[PDB]
Amino acid sequence: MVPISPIETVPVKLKPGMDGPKVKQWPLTEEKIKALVEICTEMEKEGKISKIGPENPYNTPVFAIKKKDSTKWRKLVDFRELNKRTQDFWEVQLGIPHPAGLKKKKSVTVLDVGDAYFSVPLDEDFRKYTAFTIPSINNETPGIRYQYNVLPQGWKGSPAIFQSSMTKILEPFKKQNPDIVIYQYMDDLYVGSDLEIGQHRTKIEELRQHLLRWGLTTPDKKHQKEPPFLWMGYELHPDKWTVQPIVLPEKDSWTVNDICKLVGKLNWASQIYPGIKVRQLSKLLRGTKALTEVIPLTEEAELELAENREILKEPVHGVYYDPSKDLIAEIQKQGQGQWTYQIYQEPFKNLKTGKYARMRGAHTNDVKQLTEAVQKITTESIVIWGKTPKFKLPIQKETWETWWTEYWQATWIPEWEFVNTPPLVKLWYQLEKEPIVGAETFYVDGAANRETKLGKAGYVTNKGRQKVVPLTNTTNQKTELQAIYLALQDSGLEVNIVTNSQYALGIIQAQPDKSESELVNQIIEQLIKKEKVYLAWVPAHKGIGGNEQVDKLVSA
Amino acid sequence: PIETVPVKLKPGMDGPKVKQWPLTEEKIKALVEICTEMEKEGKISKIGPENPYNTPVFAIKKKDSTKWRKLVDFRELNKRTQDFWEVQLGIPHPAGLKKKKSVTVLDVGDAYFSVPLDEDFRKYTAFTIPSINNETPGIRYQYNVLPQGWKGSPAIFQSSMTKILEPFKKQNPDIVIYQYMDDLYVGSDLEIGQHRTKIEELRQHLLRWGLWMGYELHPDKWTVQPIVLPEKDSWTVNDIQKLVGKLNWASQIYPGIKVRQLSKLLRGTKALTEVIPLTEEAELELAENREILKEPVHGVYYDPSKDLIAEIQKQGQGQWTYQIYQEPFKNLKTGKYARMRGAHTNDVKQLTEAVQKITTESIVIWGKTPKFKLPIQKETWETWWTEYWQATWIPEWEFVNTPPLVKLWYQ
DNA sequence: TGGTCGGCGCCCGAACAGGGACTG
DNA sequence: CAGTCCCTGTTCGGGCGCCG
Ligand SMILES: Nc1ncnc2c1ncn2[C@H]1CC[C@@H](COP(=O)(O)OP(=O)(O)OP(=O)(O)O)O1
Ligand SMILES: OC[C@H]1O[C@@](CO)(O[C@H]2O[C@H](CO)[C@@H](O)[C@H](O)[C@H]2O)[C@@H](O)[C@@H]1O
Ligand SMILES: [Mg+2]
Ligand SMILES: [Mg+2]
Repeated sequence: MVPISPIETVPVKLKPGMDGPKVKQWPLTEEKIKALVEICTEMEKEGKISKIGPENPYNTPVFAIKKKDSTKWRKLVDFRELNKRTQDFWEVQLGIPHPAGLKKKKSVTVLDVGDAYFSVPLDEDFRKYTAFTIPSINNETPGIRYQYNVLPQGWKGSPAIFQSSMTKILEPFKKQNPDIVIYQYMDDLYVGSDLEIGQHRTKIEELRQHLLRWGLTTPDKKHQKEPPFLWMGYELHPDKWTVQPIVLPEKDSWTVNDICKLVGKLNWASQIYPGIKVRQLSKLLRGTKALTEVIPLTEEAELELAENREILKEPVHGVYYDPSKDLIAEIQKQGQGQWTYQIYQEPFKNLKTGKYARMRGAHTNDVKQLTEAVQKITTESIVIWGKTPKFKLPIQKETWETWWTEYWQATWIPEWEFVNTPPLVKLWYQLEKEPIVGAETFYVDGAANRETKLGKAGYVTNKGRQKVVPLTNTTNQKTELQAIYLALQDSGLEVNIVTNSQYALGIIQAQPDKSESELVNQIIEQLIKKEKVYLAWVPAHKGIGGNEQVDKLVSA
Repeated sequence: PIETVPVKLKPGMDGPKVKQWPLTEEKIKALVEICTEMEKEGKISKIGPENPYNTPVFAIKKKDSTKWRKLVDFRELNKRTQDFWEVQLGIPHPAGLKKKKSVTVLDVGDAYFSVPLDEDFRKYTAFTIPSINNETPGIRYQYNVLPQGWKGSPAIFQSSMTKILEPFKKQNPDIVIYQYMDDLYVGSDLEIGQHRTKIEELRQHLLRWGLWMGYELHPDKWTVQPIVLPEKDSWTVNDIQKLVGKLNWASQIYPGIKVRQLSKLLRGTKALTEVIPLTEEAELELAENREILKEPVHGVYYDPSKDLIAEIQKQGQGQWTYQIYQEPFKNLKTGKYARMRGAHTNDVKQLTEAVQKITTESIVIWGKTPKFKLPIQKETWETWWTEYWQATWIPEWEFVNTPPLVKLWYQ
């Protein structure tokens, strides 16, 4: 009985027919070796680590890095080869807690388990596979071989085992204290009660005793008796919260890696700072080779970055969640497929903010993008608060009614009201349901040669108007669009158009207001200027009317 | 202390690994209460992360129920167990169930909790319960008994089920009983009152073997939706062009359709609104066509090996059309639904109701659930569908975006 | 020095799916 | 009647941000 047993362990098999890691250690610099040897020798006295005779034929590299904002060192094991051969787990960490989720509490304590991984026993049979060899100041001294007796850092089963073990320990305390709120994230514990401050500290120490029984130690150094608490990168005050300050690089010359940090910082910032825009800054990253390559900022990404910094200038804060009051999400259109939103309960006191900028589809409109933002906000809300906010949307009720009733896809927005904050979202044009009496009828078609990439686009009309245009470096699809563009260019304010192109009719019937294709944009530009457009489809090669005549012209 | 039938996955197939999706506060509260009682009764027990399999869980309320029902999305597990339930213990399908004037559906899922489950199989029934705002990590469970919604539960319990049924069946030979997953379909030709009474008899019969259900179907009322051609006193060029396009598409289904005499009417290059008188040849060609569309397609018959496919079209004004088939253009049934719940206010609720109704008809007619081609965007459906779901099974679906060039199914 | 693990978010590009139209 | 080519949309893994 050389090593004692503490808390219930988790059986951990290897992947079938596979064996423990063997790989030689790193040429570690002696400066790092000083820190590692001191800490590692200490482990054996506790029982966290054990010596092994060469009967253990396993070697895995080892390294270390300083704990941020501390003198202490972190002991990591590059278990990349052991992970590959270790059984798969199911992660129990399903997301990140958000402060906007928190309800107001009279007394808040944040406490941190010490050596959290090293306090949880590894599986007894699995302990052998940990084996690694320590290094010395010279290559003369061999160094001892060690096997972990507890969860180690760098393995792939460590987080899930710790989180599940921690939850099992906490569950009896939370059953005895139903009215205490414990947010458990890894080893960080947030404890909140409406108990008066003296009574609350009684429960806090009583909880510390409960964790102590299983060998979990909460040092005073990481204890947080007094606000503002530091938790999950936020600063928690009694009635408000905010992100811990974010430093944005000042570089005069920007590389590729530079922009990534910038973008990723601004995404973190946009959860509370309203109106952050990353569109033009991200435009700089598309289709680039080297992470090291230097890139100059366009006057678009520069202007953007300028106002982005100025938004950060003023301090902003979020509030907490009041289950009694409604949740409200308001969305604004920011241009160039960019949308921002605010979730609040009392007007002008935001719980959180955010942006939806994703460009989805080659052809789209503002109504679809607004629907996407509503869905993204809805799921985000269900995670944080477990309910859907009421929506305030910059789209007239009749606009939305016209879109969803006529669209061929099922589409829906949950309970919402119109807010008259411009720019309003609208449909730029409407296709007629019936043919227009007294409007010229344009029969349009186009064809192209797969090999030469040459083609023709043209129309014929009931009044006798005709056109054929030669085109170079095109496709059948592109000439079918071109034919429609020609009819729109050459027609009056009301026009009937008959095509046999399912491709073109499908794009145009969805009422797009923006397109990646410049040709579609020009078609859109023309559709907006018309008073009435009726588009109709007929099957090709059926000997129909004008369609047969124009097909002969463009085929030539 | 009952023997546990061993179960295995289809060869070469690992267990389900499907992330749990976010749940509303009401559903999480319902699940926590349901799972606490199930753990106390030994039906489920908590498990660690060492189990690498997960299946999504959520809660529903059946029509008019008001009481939460736990529902596990076992579709991934069921496909992985697919050979076992159909090949080994599968239930024969009563061709007569669709003919009965009244069919009631009963939730017998609770019975499955009696039997225990193969210890080696329980690792695959794992499900995680999420927490609001991720206050806690996921609380994982696994099943110790036969789970509701798994396709092995009705098969393993079929031996037990028939013995319980057998006294009732002999007492009423005419009545037809079919079992699909958690459901018992009970079809009689009796008058309404006698039928409801006989269901109570089968309820007590289930009660003394260790559940009230009120969902009534009338498969004889069920009708189909023929392709229909407009009747017009006068026809414009646009009308004839629409008609020719519809008939040409229809000719992929009924090969006897002819458009020649109707095409003759659109020889020129004419304005769309110009009125065109019909010739006698076109009137007769249109007449012969309308007759053909009343007829059935030649050689369309159900094939038990092949999967059912369901397609749905949104026609507007609360109207939806569907086709069930196995081969393209060989439609086993075609229908229309109108004035469903959420009509004129909610497409997603209406589409959800439609999927449920279509699946129910397929269970009654063929004992299968179809794979749905849904006219909706993937993200729109996934956000909302669980909010409107009132059934204990879940069909397979995929998402399509077909803009409608011609209104073949509706008018 | 360069180097580990799990979770979530964004934006990217590449690889893959599949539906029509047209070519033999 | 296959086999392409267009064109579109999805998925998945990469980089970064953030949390232990
Ligand atoms: N860079 C990293 N790599 C691998 N695992 C990491 C990690 N950073 C954190 N973890 C894992 C390892 C365990 C946990 C780390 O949390 P603490 O920073 O608080 O270190 P703790 O062990 O608790 O010692 P204490 O500070 O209390 O004295 O998350
Ligand atoms: O809606 C698609 C979503 O399906 C998931 C998650 O539940 O899979 C379930 O639905 C699929 C489509 O019917 C089934 O094929 C699958 O077996 C079932 O688990 C997703 O992984 C998928 O993205
Ligand atoms: Mg700690
Ligand atoms: Mg043509």
